[PDB]
Amino acid sequence: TKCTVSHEVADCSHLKLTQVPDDLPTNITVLNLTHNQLRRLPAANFTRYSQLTSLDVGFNTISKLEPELCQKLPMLKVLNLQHNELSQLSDKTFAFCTNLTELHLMSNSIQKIKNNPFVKQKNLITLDLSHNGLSSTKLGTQVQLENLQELLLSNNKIQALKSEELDIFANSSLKKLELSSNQIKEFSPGCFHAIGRLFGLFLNNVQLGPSLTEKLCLELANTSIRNLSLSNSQLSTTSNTTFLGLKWTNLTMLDLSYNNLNVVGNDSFAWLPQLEYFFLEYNNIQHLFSHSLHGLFNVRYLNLKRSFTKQSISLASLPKIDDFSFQWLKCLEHLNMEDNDIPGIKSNMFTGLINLKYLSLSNSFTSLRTLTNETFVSLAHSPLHILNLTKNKISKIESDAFSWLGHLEVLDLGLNEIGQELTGQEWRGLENIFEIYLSYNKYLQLTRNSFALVPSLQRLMLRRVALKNVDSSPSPFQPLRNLTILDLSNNNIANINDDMLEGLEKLEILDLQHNNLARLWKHANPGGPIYFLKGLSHLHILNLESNGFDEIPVEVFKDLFELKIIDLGLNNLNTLPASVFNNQVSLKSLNLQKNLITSVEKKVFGPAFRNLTELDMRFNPFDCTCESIAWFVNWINETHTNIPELSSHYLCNTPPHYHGFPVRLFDTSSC
Ligand SMILES: *[C@@H]1O[C@H](CO)[C@@H](O[C@@H]2O[C@H](CO)[C@@H](O[C@@H]3O[C@H](CO[C@@H]4O[C@H](CO)[C@@H](O)[C@H](O)[C@@H]4O)[C@@H](O)[C@H](O[C@H]4O[C@H](CO)[C@@H](O)[C@H](O)[C@@H]4O)[C@@H]3O)[C@H](O)[C@H]2NC(C)=O)[C@H](O)[C@H]1NC(C)=O
Ligand SMILES: *[C@@H]1O[C@H](CO)[C@@H](O[C@@H]2O[C@H](CO)[C@@H](O[C@@H]3O[C@H](CO)[C@@H](O)[C@H](O)[C@@H]3O)[C@H](O)[C@H]2NC(C)=O)[C@H](O)[C@H]1NC(C)=O
Ligand SMILES: *[C@@H]1O[C@H](CO[C@@H]2O[C@@H](C)[C@@H](O)[C@@H](O)[C@@H]2O)[C@@H](O[C@@H]2O[C@H](CO)[C@@H](O)[C@H](O)[C@H]2NC(C)=O)[C@H](O)[C@H]1NC(C)=O
Ligand SMILES: *[C@@H]1O[C@H](CO)[C@@H](O[C@@H]2O[C@H](CO)[C@@H](O)[C@H](O)[C@H]2NC(C)=O)[C@H](O)[C@H]1NC(C)=O
Ligand SMILES: *[C@@H]1O[C@H](CO)[C@@H](O[C@@H]2O[C@H](CO)[C@@H](O)[C@H](O)[C@H]2NC(C)=O)[C@H](O)[C@H]1NC(C)=O
Ligand SMILES: *[C@@H]1O[C@H](CO)[C@@H](O[C@@H]2O[C@H](CO)[C@@H](O)[C@H](O)[C@H]2NC(C)=O)[C@H](O)[C@H]1NC(C)=O
Ligand SMILES: *[C@@H]1O[C@H](CO)[C@@H](O[C@@H]2O[C@H](CO)[C@@H](O)[C@H](O)[C@H]2NC(C)=O)[C@H](O)[C@H]1NC(C)=O
Ligand SMILES: *[C@@H]1O[C@H](CO)[C@@H](O[C@@H]2O[C@H](CO)[C@@H](O)[C@H](O)[C@H]2NC(C)=O)[C@H](O)[C@H]1NC(C)=O
Ligand SMILES: *[C@@H]1O[C@H](CO)[C@@H](O[C@H]2O[C@H](CO)[C@@H](O)[C@H](O)[C@H]2NC(C)=O)[C@H](O)[C@H]1NC(C)=O
Ligand SMILES: *[C@@H]1O[C@H](CO)[C@@H](O)[C@H](O)[C@H]1NC(C)=O
Ligand SMILES: OC[C@H]1O[C@H](O)[C@H](O)[C@@H](O)[C@@H]1O
Ligand SMILES: OC[C@H]1O[C@H](O)[C@H](O)[C@@H](O)[C@@H]1O
Repeated sequence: TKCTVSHEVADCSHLKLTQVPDDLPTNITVLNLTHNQLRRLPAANFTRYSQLTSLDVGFNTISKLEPELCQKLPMLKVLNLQHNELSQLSDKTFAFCTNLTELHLMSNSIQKIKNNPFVKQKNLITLDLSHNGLSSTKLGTQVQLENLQELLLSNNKIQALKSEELDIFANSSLKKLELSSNQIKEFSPGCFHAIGRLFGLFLNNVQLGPSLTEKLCLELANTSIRNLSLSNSQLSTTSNTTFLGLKWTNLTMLDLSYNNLNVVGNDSFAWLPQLEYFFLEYNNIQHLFSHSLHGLFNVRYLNLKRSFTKQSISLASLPKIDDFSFQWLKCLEHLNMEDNDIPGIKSNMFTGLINLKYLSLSNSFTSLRTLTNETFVSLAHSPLHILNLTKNKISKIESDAFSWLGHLEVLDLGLNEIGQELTGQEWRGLENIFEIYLSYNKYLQLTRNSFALVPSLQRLMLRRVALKNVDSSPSPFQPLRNLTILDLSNNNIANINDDMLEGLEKLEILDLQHNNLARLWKHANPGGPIYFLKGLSHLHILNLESNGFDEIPVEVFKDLFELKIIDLGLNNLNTLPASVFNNQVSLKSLNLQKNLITSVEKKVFGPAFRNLTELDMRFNPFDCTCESIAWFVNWINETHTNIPELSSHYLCNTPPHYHGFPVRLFDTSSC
């Protein structure tokens, strides 16, 4: 309806305005007039807004700009005129706007720049002239814009770069020269040396090719260039001559992504000894040779996601990676090889990578069915900490498969098709292991020695793996004294022994939802009820949802003094014994939704309700009498505990007089 002012910032966006407001407070610093129907900006209308530092008039229909406007606003730093109809500029236009740091002129249908319109902009940092119809980089006839750091000229009609067109930047230090989506066909000799210092050049979506890229790099020789981006530039092949001009530079970043790059010739990057970050993702490399990556001894990061050619099904055009292809990268720490069709891991695939700490091989192979005692031999001399092996259709893990990985901390084997018995010999050599993910696999059968060789383990995830023999004596988890997180959810488990978690005093998170443990907590269970939560003094989060519980023994939560969150929703509970929650002095969240609860009495819920933050007891068949709900309604009226959907989803069932009536509106005066 009108403008909203908050902390001297006026938001007048999307209000269909044809005139500039005259009733706004005289102390505003920022004025946002975006997405309106303004045709002009007269000086007289801005006389009362002399404190402005920022003016955003983007997405309007302004064609002329009055020079006197900048004299009325002496503190103006940011001016945004994007998406307007300001096609013609003159020397008078920005002549009085001396304190500007940012000037945005995108999508204004500017086709020609005459004379010197930016000569008075001595403090300008960013100039954005993108999405116009310019056919040249010439913006003046004399040395100006000395403090400029960013020049954006993307999506224009520039066909050639000359030195006498960029010579006005002779005293400038450009961190960014954005020339993307311009169909440049010639780089005239000396064109980049016309700028004082050039640090970054962007030529994405520019059809260059091998021959023109070679000429471009010759023009970059002896410049200050650190970053070069040539993404989607149709670089089909590379040779030992393509980047030769870059020998006379200290380039640290190169991006060659999305180029449909098929052949990478020997010694292609021998001229880049200072390169640190290399992006090669989304290409079509058919065969990587042993000398393709020669000379890249300083690279710390390499992205090879979807870099190799796809499977042809018929022609058998599978990608090939020669042995020793990574031996040159002595400083490589992070390697991403995700989503490829590589056949397997050869004996010398990763040899020479003496500084590798992170390696992701997620969905990297066609099928890596079996992990043998030799599969990872080439990583023996790498200080590898993280290994991701998801989505590879792995079926079997044999003995001593990870013996070469003595420094490994995180091992992700989730989302595969593993179906075997875990003997325990699979984990030999993993002396520094912190976490193992084994979730979403075919089947895993445990024994008493399954995790004996890894007593350092702190986190174990075994979700949806059709887990068998967890009821072994002694427990498969017994040697894991330092365990903090255990996920045994979605396994349809029916039997567990008393001592399953004995000695695990440091356990903090236990997930047991979607199993069949109901019988174990019924009083008539042969041998008595199973007290599997005994001694878990540091337990903070416990999930017991969807187990079909209809009985809870009085002493099961006895030792849980530190418990903060308990989830017992989606069960069939009604009658709960007195003092079942008596030792829960740290409870902050209680969930008992979609159960069969009729009575909510003090002798049960009193200690649990004391200092709660959240409560969820929605969708229960509440009994609306005095002996069943009086205390609960009295608690609801005076508590600060957040109870979501209280008015709508907390209804009475029995007696038929109160059927469908909210429990919040009950009368306690009769009790
Ligand atoms: C091994 O390598 C694989 C492959 O790279 C990694 O897999 C990625 O794992 C992460 C984490 O599990 C995945 O991200 C999660 O994606 C979920 C997808 O659902 C999205 O929902 C939103 C709407 O909310 C939509 O906008 C999206 O389009 C998706 O449909 C997403 O639900 C989830 O959100 C999480 O947000 C925060 C985390 O910031 C959590 O607190 C919250 O609970 C919630 O779970 C994640 O973003 C990712 O999709 C996986 N990538 C692929 C391609 O599979 C493994 O993680 C790697 N292993 C390790 C240990 O690093
Ligand atoms: C870039 O790679 C090319 C390979 O395609 C290199 O060119 C090849 O250079 C070798 C010498 O190092 C040439 O071999 C020599 O040929 C002469 C004449 O026949 C012979 O007398 C020598 O005994 C030797 O065999 C080879 O012919 C040549 N290949 C070509 C271009 O035909 C080139 O040197 C590399 N450039 C650099 C140094 O980056
Ligand atoms: C089990 O853990 C103890 C204690 O580890 C410390 O606390 C953890 C929560 C985590 O923060 C670790 O980084 C801490 O070191 C380990 O005992 C320590 O062992 C190391 C090496 O021998 C050494 O610092 C001390 O001897 C111990 N320090 C303490 C806290 O007593 C123990 O080694 C772990 N069990 C394993 C890995 O088998
Ligand atoms: C700047 O403010 C002036 C008011 O001083 C606006 O001019 C008036 O515009 C209305 C509506 O078009 C006319 O009815 C008046 O005759 C104009 N002058 C008078 C007497 O106030 C002007 O439109 C404003 N500029 C914009 C477009 O923001
Ligand atoms: C910015 O303008 C606002 C609005 O005029 C000023 O806030 C007013 O401050 C006086 C105190 O002298 C109050 O009596 C008014 O009620 C305030 N107006 C409202 C409703 O916001 C503010 O002082 C000016 N400068 C700032 C932000 O310090
Ligand atoms: C690449 O970086 C090196 C520095 O490691 C630059 O060489 C130095 O340049 C400064 C200033 O010109 C001299 O004072 C040093 O003596 C040079 N160090 C030596 C001996 O190499 C080199 O100029 C940079 N390359 C480019 C083209 O800028
Ligand atoms: C040159 O390119 C590098 C790319 O490595 C830029 O540095 C990254 O900048 C992004 C900003 O989005 C950060 O998220 C990364 O963490 C940076 N990488 C690292 C580790 O430095 C850099 O900004 C570019 N320009 C410069 C400073 O030369
Ligand atoms: C890239 O250079 C390597 C040199 O390391 C070439 O590999 C040689 O291939 C021939 C047969 O084609 C063998 O006889 C040599 O033994 C190989 N060299 C060694 C010692 O590895 C490779 O052919 C070149 N790739 C191409 C074809 O461009
Ligand atoms: C937990 O919740 C209780 C119940 O509201 C808090 O009650 C005590 O502190 C209140 C605020 O300081 C006092 O107004 C109450 O009188 C007092 N209750 C009594 C008599 O014990 C309690 O502070 C919360 N946290 C604590 C300290 O356990
Ligand atoms: C550019 O820098 C040179 C060297 O410091 C200086 O002599 C010259 O005056 C500068 N150009 C101008 C006028 O900005
Ligand atoms: O979603 C978090 C985790 O879920 C499973 O454990 C996956 O195997 C793992 O890769 C993922 O990071
Ligand atoms: O199972 C025998 C005993 O196990 C635990 O100590 C229970 O807290 C206790 O009530 C029970 O009698």
